[PDB]
Parts: sequence; C-alpha cells; structure tokens
Amino acid sequence: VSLKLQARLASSILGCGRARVWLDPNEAVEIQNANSRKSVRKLIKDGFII
Amino acid sequence: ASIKCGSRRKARRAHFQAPSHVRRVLMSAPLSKELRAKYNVRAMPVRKDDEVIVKRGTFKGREGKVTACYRLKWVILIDKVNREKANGSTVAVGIHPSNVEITKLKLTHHRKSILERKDRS
Amino acid sequence: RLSGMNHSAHSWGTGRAVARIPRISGGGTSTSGAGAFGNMCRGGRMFAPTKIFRRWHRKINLHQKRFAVVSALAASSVPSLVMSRGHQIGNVPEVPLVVEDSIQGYEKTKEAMAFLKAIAAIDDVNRVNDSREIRAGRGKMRNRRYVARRGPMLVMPNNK
Amino acid sequence: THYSRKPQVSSKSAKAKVSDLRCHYKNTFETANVINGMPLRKAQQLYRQVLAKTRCIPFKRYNGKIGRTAQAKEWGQTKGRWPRKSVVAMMSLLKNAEANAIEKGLDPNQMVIKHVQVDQAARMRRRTYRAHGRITPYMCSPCHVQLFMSEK
Amino acid sequence: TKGTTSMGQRHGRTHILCRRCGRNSYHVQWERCAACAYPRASRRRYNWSVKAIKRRRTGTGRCRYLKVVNRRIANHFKTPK
RNA sequence: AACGUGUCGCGAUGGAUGACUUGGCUUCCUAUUUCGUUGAAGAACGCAGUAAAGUGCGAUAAGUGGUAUCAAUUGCAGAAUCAUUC
RNA sequence: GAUGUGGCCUGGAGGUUAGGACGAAGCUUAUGGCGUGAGCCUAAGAUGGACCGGCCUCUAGUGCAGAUCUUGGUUGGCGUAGCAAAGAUCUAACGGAGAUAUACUCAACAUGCAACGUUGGAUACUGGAGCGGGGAAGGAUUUCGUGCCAACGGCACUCGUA
RNA sequence: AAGUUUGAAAAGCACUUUGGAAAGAGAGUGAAAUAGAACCUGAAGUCGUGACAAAGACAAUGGAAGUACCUCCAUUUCAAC
Ligand SMILES: NC[C@@H]1O[C@H](O[C@H]2[C@@H](O)[C@H](O[C@@H]3[C@@H](O)[C@H](N)C[C@H](N)[C@H]3O[C@H]3O[C@H](CO)[C@@H](O)[C@H](O)[C@H]3N)O[C@@H]2CO)[C@H](N)[C@@H](O)[C@@H]1O
Ligand SMILES: [K+]
Ligand SMILES: [K+]
Ligand SMILES: [K+]
Ligand SMILES: [K+]
Ligand SMILES: [K+]
Ligand SMILES: [K+]
Ligand SMILES: [K+]
Ligand SMILES: [K+]
Ligand SMILES: [Mg+2]
Ligand SMILES: [Mg+2]
Ligand SMILES: [Mg+2]
Ligand SMILES: [Mg+2]
Ligand SMILES: [Mg+2]
Ligand SMILES: [Mg+2]
Ligand SMILES: [Mg+2]
Ligand SMILES: [Mg+2]
Ligand SMILES: [Mg+2]
Ligand SMILES: [Mg+2]
Ligand SMILES: [Mg+2]
Ligand SMILES: [Mg+2]
Ligand SMILES: [Mg+2]
Ligand SMILES: [Mg+2]
Ligand SMILES: [Mg+2]
Ligand SMILES: [Mg+2]
Ligand SMILES: [Mg+2]
Ligand SMILES: [Mg+2]
Ligand SMILES: [Mg+2]
Ligand SMILES: [Mg+2]
Ligand SMILES: [Mg+2]
Ligand SMILES: [Mg+2]
Ligand SMILES: [Mg+2]
Ligand SMILES: [Mg+2]
Ligand SMILES: [Mg+2]
Ligand SMILES: [Mg+2]
Ligand SMILES: [Mg+2]
Ligand SMILES: [Mg+2]
Ligand SMILES: [Mg+2]
Ligand SMILES: [Mg+2]
Ligand code: NA
Ligand code: NA
Ligand code: NA
Ligand SMILES: [Zn+2]
Repeated sequence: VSLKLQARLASSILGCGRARVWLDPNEAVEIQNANSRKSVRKLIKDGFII
Repeated sequence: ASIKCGSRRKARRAHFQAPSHVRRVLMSAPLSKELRAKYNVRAMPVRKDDEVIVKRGTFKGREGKVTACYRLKWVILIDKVNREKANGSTVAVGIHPSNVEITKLKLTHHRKSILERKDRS
Repeated sequence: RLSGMNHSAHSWGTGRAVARIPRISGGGTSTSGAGAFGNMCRGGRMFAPTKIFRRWHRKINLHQKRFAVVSALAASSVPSLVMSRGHQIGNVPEVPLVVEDSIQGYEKTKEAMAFLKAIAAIDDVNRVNDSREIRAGRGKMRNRRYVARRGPMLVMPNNK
Repeated sequence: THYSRKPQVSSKSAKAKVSDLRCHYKNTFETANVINGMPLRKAQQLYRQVLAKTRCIPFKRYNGKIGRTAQAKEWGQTKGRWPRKSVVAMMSLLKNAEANAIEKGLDPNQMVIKHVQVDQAARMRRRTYRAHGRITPYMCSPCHVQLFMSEK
Repeated sequence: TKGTTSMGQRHGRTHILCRRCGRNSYHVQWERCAACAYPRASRRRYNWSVKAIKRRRTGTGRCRYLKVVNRRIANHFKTPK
C-alpha cells in the first residue's frame, strides 16, 4: 500500500509541506480509500490527516 | 488467364498476385463423369453450395458440400472435411479445388450461362 | 556502371589504426565507416565490371561453314557414327533413311506417329521421351527447366 | 536445451532445467557443479549453509584473482565464494526437480543427483560510457542449467 | 573550451520547417530554404548530386493528378456517346 | 591431489552451407504514348465497425458512379440478396 | 622466371549416359580404399528432405592463410579493472512470491541470506546566489490516475520521466 | 540492417502437476517438435557435460622409427585348405 496520492492531496489542501502533513500510521486502509480531494477533506475533518 | 509463358518468374508472379476474379478460375475442379456427359464441360470453378468428392490427399473419398471458397489461402472448405483441435473444437480443413471432383452444381442464371458458353458440342 | 560506387566514400588516412580503404561517410547507421569501393569490400564494386561491348558474336568464313555442314551430312550416312552419337537406329531399314513424300499430307499427329512407328524412328523418339527431366542446377530457376535428348531430324523439301 | 545425458532408469528419475536464467554463468557454473554427486537433501542443506555463510561454493575453474577463505578447504581448494543469486536460483531448480519426483511417485529423500550441466546462454547487450567519448560493451552472461536425479 | 563545454552554448535554431518541402532546411534569419530554395519560384537541382535529384524527382510522391491524366491519355480521352 | 591437457559420445552458443526466389541486372520490341494557372510535380493533414506503419483514397475520404464479371471479403465483426440488372 | 600436363577442382551452356521417397543436394568422421600430389571413391549418420552424378565439347565474377584486407560471429584477458566528488542513515509496523522456506538427528544460535515500497518515529542535509516557487530557448506528453516488472533506470526496486 | 524459408494442413501443444511469474515435469498434435513459432537445412570457431587416455618441471606443435593399449575400418583365411 502506497499513500503517496493522499499525502500529495493533503499537502495541496492544507497548503503546507509534506513534513507538516501527518498521515495516521493506523487507519491506513481508510486513508488508502480516499482518492479525491473531497474524500481527503473528510479525512482531515475526521482527524486521520493532521 | 494466360499465366503460363516463357518466363517462370513472370508466370509465378502472375499466379500468386492474381486478383480474386482470376483466382476463381484458377481454383477450378473437374466435373464428375455424369455431369461431364450431361453438360459436355470438363471442369468448372468451384463455388459455395457445390457438392464435391475428394480425390487426392488424406481425405480422399469424402463427400460434402462446399461451405467457403476462401480464395486467399487457395483452398475450399467442405463441411464434412474437418478435424479436432486440442480443446475439442471442430475446425474445417482447407483443400485445393484441383484435388476434388464436383458431383452437384449450385445452379444460377449466370452459372447456367457459363455452362452454356463452355458447352463443347 | 554505378553499382557499388554510389557513395561519398574516402579513406581515413594512415594516422588511425585502420586499413587504408575508402569508408562510408556519416554516422548513425551500421554502414557508417564501413569499407567501400573495393572488390574485397562488402557492398563494394566488383573487379573488372562486365560490359555489354564484350565480343558476344563471331565471324566464320563462309566456306568453312559450308565445309562443316557438308562434313556433318556425310557423317549422318554412317550408321556407326550415328550409333556412336547415341541414337537408337537398331530397327531402321537403311541409312540414309529416305521415305516417301506422302507424309507431307498428314493432318493428324496420330498418322505421324503411325509413320514413325512404321519406319522404326519411334525408338529414338522414346529415348527422348524417357530422358525428359528437370535440369540440374541454377538453369531451372532460369527459363531452362526441362532437358531432353536430341531425337531424329525429319527433313522436308519446303516449309509445308 | 535438451538433456545431454539420459538416466539409467527413466521411471526412477526426475528431471528439471531452466533456460536464460539471468544469473552470471560463471558463478552459477561453480554453484551447480558442487552438487553433482550429492543426495538431494545434502545439496539443499549445503545451499542453506552457503546462504548462512558457514559453508562456501568452491570456485575451481572461474576463480581468476578471487579472494581466499578457509571454508574452501573441505573441497580441497583455497578460493571460494558465496554467490547468493546463483544459490537461490539453484534451490528453486532443486524444488522443481523434487516436485517432479513427487509427481512420479518417487521419494525425494532417496534421490541422488546424477547429472548437472551449465551452459552459456545467449548474451544480452548493454553499453557503458568511457573516457574520450568511447562507447564500449556492457554484457550480461545468462546460463542454461539442466539436471536430473535418480533414486538410490 | 571548444568541444563538450561549448556544446552547451548552442542555443536556438538556424533552420526550421519549410512550408514548401518540410525538410527543416528553412534558414530563419535569411528566410530561404537550404533544400528547395523557397521562396524562389524554382527549386534546387544540381547534377553533382543525382542522388538528391532522384530523392525529390517526380514519382517519389503520390502523383495524384499524373496517374489520372496518364490513364486518360492511354484511353485516348474516351467520353460517352 | 587440484588446476590444466588430449580424445570420443551427447548438448549449448553461433547462423555459414545447400535447396528455395512474386527481387535485381542486362538486352530486344510494340504505340491515336509525354504534366501544369481547367492549379502540375513535390510537401502537409486527414479518411476503416475494429487500423501504428504501409497501401488506397479526399469531409462522397481503404471510396461514389458506369461497364464487364458472376458468389464473395475474411483476423474478428457486420450484412437486405442468396442473385437476369435493381 | 619460362613451359608442359587424355593433370586436380568450381558456377553455367551445348551433347551423351545415369541416379533419386527403398532418400538428391548440403552437413558430420579414430569410414576405410586409391593417387607422388592437386584430389577422387566407398562406408556410417541413432544427419537431411528434393534434387542430382559421370563422360566429350563450350564458357567464366573459377581454387585463399595473413593485404594495420571487407562484413558477420566468436574469443583469452575476466568474474578481472573497477562501479570511491556532492558527508548519513537508523527503527517499528504495514505491503509484497520476494519467508521466520530444514532428509534423519535436533529447543532456539551454530542449516533461507541479502535487498525493497508506504506510513509513523529518530538522526542529519539543502541553508533563500536552495536537490525552493515560476518563465524564455530547447524538448513535446516527460503531466494525471489505474494496472504492470519481460527489457530499460551500469547495484537494487514491490519504485519510475519504464 | 533485415528472406516470418514452422508444417501438406495450425492440427500453433487441450488437460494434469510444480512455480508469484517466466518456465519445468507429464500429456497431446504431426510422417517428423532435435519441424514449437519471426521455428527448413544448422557448418566453422568457442563452451558445458559423461566416459576414457594419460601427463612432472624440456612452451606447445612437428619429423623418423618402434612399442603399449584401443579400434561401429578394410582385406584375407578357416582343412591337408
Ligand atoms: N567429437 C569431437 C568433435 O566433434 C565435432 O563434430 C561433431 C558434431 O559437429 C557433429 O554433429 C553431431 C552429430 O555427429 C550427431 N550424430 C548428432 C548431433 N545432433 C550433432 O551435434 C550437433 O547437433 C546438436 C543438437 O542436435 C548440437 O547440440 C551440437 O552443437 C551440434 N554439433 O558430430 C561430430 C562428432 O563426430 C567437431 N567436428 C570437432 O570439433 C570434434 O572432432
Ligand atoms: K587498404
Ligand atoms: K563494407
Ligand atoms: K514563392
Ligand atoms: K550526391
Ligand atoms: K601464403
Ligand atoms: K573472457
Ligand atoms: K499538470
Ligand atoms: K536493466
Ligand atoms: Mg554490389
Ligand atoms: Mg547444385
Ligand atoms: Mg585486485
Ligand atoms: Mg583477489
Ligand atoms: Mg564511464
Ligand atoms: Mg562526450
Ligand atoms: Mg573550432
Ligand atoms: Mg554563444
Ligand atoms: Mg543566425
Ligand atoms: Mg528575422
Ligand atoms: Mg493508420
Ligand atoms: Mg463535398
Ligand atoms: Mg452484378
Ligand atoms: Mg557465375
Ligand atoms: Mg576428430
Ligand atoms: Mg574473382
Ligand atoms: Mg576463408
Ligand atoms: Mg574488484
Ligand atoms: Mg567501491
Ligand atoms: Mg563518496
Ligand atoms: Mg575510481
Ligand atoms: Mg532457519
Ligand atoms: Mg530474511
Ligand atoms: Mg546546514
Ligand atoms: Mg533555486
Ligand atoms: Mg509522473
Ligand atoms: Mg540495474
Ligand atoms: Mg533434426
Ligand atoms: Mg588405464
Ligand atoms: Mg604410435
Ligand atoms: Na491437384
Ligand atoms: Na561448432
Ligand atoms: Na566434448
Ligand atoms: Zn524547402
């Protein structure tokens, strides 16, 4: 499993660098399921991406 | 179609680059002794729905109806002449028309015109 | 005339550790820098290229031509020479073989074959027929596929 | 790549081979030859101990200016190595041979290797770049490996 | 220095595509094709390169109209009665 | 001992040789046989149910029309007619 | 250096005489025999699959060991020289065929090594004249997502501008 | 540069088994698969393998004579011959 797409999308949405993007080490399955900016924003709201 | 000449190269090129309408004449088969006596014609170009008997090769003696004159592989397909594949399917086996004898002619108005014009009597 | 020489080839010189042969110019292709213009070089010109003004034909003295024809005719009247040449004339009645002039009136090949059988030239004819075979070598790829022996010659008084 | 030798008893033998392995021919040559007369289980144990670096593969022919080691003494040599890429390839081949013996109904515990042949396969071409704008070959040397074993 | 380093100094293009022949031989600054001499009315043709002539000669392309007119000439400009 | 050497049997690598030849080369001949502003040669871009190249073609685009021919094309698919012309 | 040779050999032509699916050409040889020799002939093929031999004459792009000869392939060197500028990586979990992969004996060490992609930690680097963010020239789909590891990224890849 | 020149016909190897895959081992087709796929024939050179021959260091090869061992070669002989 590679979360590169979600990390890239999170960086763009949060307007910060990759070092500032935190992708929950657990819930990798739920993060992997997010393939759109709308889904990534929901992950940010739920706290899986900080 | 006057393919044979003094040049083997030219004759072979004309044969193997012959158009489809010339390939039809090249893919002719002799008529049966019964049909030869009735029409006074020695041979006819094979066409679909003709009845033929194989005279040369492995399938010699087999009767069947012509299902295709492929004309690109210089073969005719006979419904009763076939074999089995590895997976059990049945595939037709191509036969050169000069190895078969036409036992029944699929008759059409232009086919009858050809038979009348080739009548040697 | 241009075969093997239609290239802008030049020698590289002696400074480079290669043979002093003209070489194909340019780069990017397999032939780049390959030997050229030589009879020893692949793709080069053949040694002494053939010309159409080679002496194909020959003059022969007219009397010598007539002498040769006369000698050939005289040899044809010797059955030992005819047999030595390879003809089967074992059953023919006489040499020279002279037949009547009525054969010029034949219209069917069947009658001609009957005449040949009657005068016993069919043995030589069958010799040619059994000798028909595919020519050995490249000549069969040329227009000389089939070879056979020479049979009897039937000489007419005219073109009829 | 047909088998150069035939087993004494065909019904009591198992065969296996691989073509264009993409392993170094010389290293694989040394690795496969050492198991030529060994029982199948002993060959598998040796390969595991080579991977553990407690035993080595003796380099008898293609050993020009390679290092020396004490683990080569058991083979009567002083030069040996641990070619893991060749070793794991050979262990896979032994597994296929054991599977063939099992399929034919033979006992792998009683199978003795009888034939081992390594051949130079067709070479794959790459290029390397040298000083003064020179291009020079950078070749890969794959190998053909064939073997069979018989019940003892 | 001349060689490798100077290879990186080569910027821009001397030649671009030619409208008439499409050989990338159109000199941008001089506004003329090195291959076919466009926009001069006539093309380049030199007997010291017959190979160049025969690359560009008639019959190397489609002969779109020449095929039609040759058939008409062979048929003596036949027309319906 | 081991490397190494030599021979034979069998394999690998490598594509010579023979057979094959719809190509080339060369020599003859025939003729209501010689392009274009009525836009040529050449260049470009497109066109197939499936289609990169090549070939053919030009938004009527692997072709429309007419004559002859007389049951196909064909890798798959599609297809009124199984046929005096339509 | 000259000359001679019912002297040898090769492609083709005119003649003649034969062979071949019960195996032609070609190819292979501790297959022998013959010839001072060039070479010829037979035997075997657990070789090949369709042409071809002898003799007289004619004819020519007619005989190779080497021209720093031409083209193609191979080869010892050789698993050798090396793959050392730009400092540096470690750890767990997950993912993956890429494992914790075992005849007998035997508790695990001494018999499956090495190397990976992602995420979270840790350590450090670039230090705004940046391995930062945008443009021209040049390139022209390298952009993005999914799949995928044959070949390619001179080690590796589950990664990639493949 | 490059003949796709497999075969008479794709009949182009179903199915089983091992392998992640490639492929291997079986099984089939075919007269032939060492005709398995850009596949007729498959030389030389080089290499692997099994069997055997031996061999110090005279670099190896070569010449002439024997001998030891081997020989799917040839020829002769087998009875008062
Ligand atoms: N035996 C020693 C060597 O034999 C070689 O030649 C051998 C081979 O070239 C030759 O060919 C053999 C053939 O005899 C034998 N009866 C059948 C075998 N197929 C052939 O072998 C051939 O085909 C096989 C594959 O089929 C390939 O692996 C092999 O490389 C190839 N040479 O057999 C010869 C043996 O007598 C060399 N002439 C020579 O270097 C040396 O004397
Ligand atoms: K020279
Ligand atoms: K050359
Ligand atoms: K102009
Ligand atoms: K020129
Ligand atoms: K010499
Ligand atoms: K080497
Ligand atoms: K973009
Ligand atoms: K690679
Ligand atoms: Mg030439
Ligand atoms: Mg020949
Ligand atoms: Mg060293
Ligand atoms: Mg060393
Ligand atoms: Mg370099
Ligand atoms: Mg450079
Ligand atoms: Mg300068
Ligand atoms: Mg400048
Ligand atoms: Mg300028
Ligand atoms: Mg300007
Ligand atoms: Mg296209
Ligand atoms: Mg329109
Ligand atoms: Mg019609
Ligand atoms: Mg010649
Ligand atoms: Mg030998
Ligand atoms: Mg010569
Ligand atoms: Mg030579
Ligand atoms: Mg080193
Ligand atoms: Mg190093
Ligand atoms: Mg360094
Ligand atoms: Mg260095
Ligand atoms: Mg273990
Ligand atoms: Mg491990
Ligand atoms: Mg710093
Ligand atoms: Mg910057
Ligand atoms: Mg990308
Ligand atoms: Mg690599
Ligand atoms: Mg064979
Ligand atoms: Mg001994
Ligand atoms: Mg001796
Ligand atoms: Na026939
Ligand atoms: Na060889
Ligand atoms: Na050998
Ligand atoms: Zn131009």
